[PDB]
Amino acid sequence: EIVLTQSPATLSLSPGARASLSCRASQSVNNFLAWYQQKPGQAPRLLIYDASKRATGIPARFSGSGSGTDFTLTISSLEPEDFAVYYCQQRTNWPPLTFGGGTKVEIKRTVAAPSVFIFPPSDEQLKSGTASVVCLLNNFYPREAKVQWKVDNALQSGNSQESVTEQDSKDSTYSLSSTLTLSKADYEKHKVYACEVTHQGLSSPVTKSFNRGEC
Amino acid sequence: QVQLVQSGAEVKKPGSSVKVSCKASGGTFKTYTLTWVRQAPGQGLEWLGGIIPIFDAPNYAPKLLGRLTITADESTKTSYMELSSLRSEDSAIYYCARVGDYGDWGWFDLWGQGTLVTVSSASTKGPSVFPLAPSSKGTAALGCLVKDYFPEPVTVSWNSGALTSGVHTFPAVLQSSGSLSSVVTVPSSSLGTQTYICNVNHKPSNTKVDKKVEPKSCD
Repeated sequence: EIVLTQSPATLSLSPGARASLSCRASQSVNNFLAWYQQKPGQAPRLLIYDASKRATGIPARFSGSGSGTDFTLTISSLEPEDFAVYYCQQRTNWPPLTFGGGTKVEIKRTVAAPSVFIFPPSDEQLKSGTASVVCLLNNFYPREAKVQWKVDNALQSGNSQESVTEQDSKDSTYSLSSTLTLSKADYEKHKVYACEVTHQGLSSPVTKSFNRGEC
Repeated sequence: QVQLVQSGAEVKKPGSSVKVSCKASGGTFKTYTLTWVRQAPGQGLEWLGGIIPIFDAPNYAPKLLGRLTITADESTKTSYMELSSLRSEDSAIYYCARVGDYGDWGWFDLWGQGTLVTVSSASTKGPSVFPLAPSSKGTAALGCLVKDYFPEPVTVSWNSGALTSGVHTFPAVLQSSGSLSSVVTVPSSSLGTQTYICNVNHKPSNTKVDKKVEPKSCD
């Protein structure tokens, strides 16, 4: 079939800067190519059709170009609203009318190290049979961050779930929670519980930890 | 003026069928120009099906394997999307839309509001909220853990709204069976003085758990 490739998947740009977004087609779609914008919480919005034509009511800072196989969406100067996800779509008479995987445009800011907190499971929860251990990384940039859970110095794998906030509107940072869930029986079999955070703003991994049962 | 109104959210067991509707309010266009698209949580858009102008009947995404049907009722300006034999993967937001050059200044671009369809062999359940006590061991962090729930929109407030600065409420995760957490940053000095309380206002289960968070002590 016809495959559309959007590389890079994340563009990190300063407010005000020029944004160039690429779309590559597995075979020639001529000029039958559309661009959409999608902001959080909303249906997508059509920006460009026939590779280079601006859709009605779309501001002049958006423009499309290319034909055949390679395509560019350009935003000549990002406004705050322009930091969202962009998708291309092939518009031929050959279904399916595939979308590319999307490119997210994010604010590029200076590196900011995470603050790390670890929360032991509550006594409330332990009465219920499960132990949740929460590790929090607060207000960091960039988004890439590795948290490795260690239980009595043993690396925990396939055992926790991460979750990440959208880029904050005030200071353009991210926050992340990692949650290790053991059953209460399994929890009481061990003593030292630790999450270990590596990030570009840290010269060395940060480790937060507690011994089960201590204040 | 012209709008596309879609059916409300649906929860469906695996192997069953769902039928989502899309009604065009204004306008005088043909209902069969309506296309369906979907977006799984945190994923891109996927084209489901619709009528390419050179043909007379809908084409569908081949990976669906024939489980999808799109039907237009001209009488009522309603397009129906029916997806049978629901897989876990079909859980997504489903969008009805009219995009293209059909014959009125530029391309038409009109989208429905979306319809969340959730598929799983799970069943509904209200959540209990466990405190995340600030360590007594500057800036302190404290929070509320909201675990083992189903019906999606679990709203969280802090201090009944009087606290908003520094709050982070994380997007939910799905465990191998069955969680959300919310945290807030505070000055260490306010601990004990200012009383922090989180408000989970789970609207489907009729759950109104208002949990207070305090620092944990010894013996």
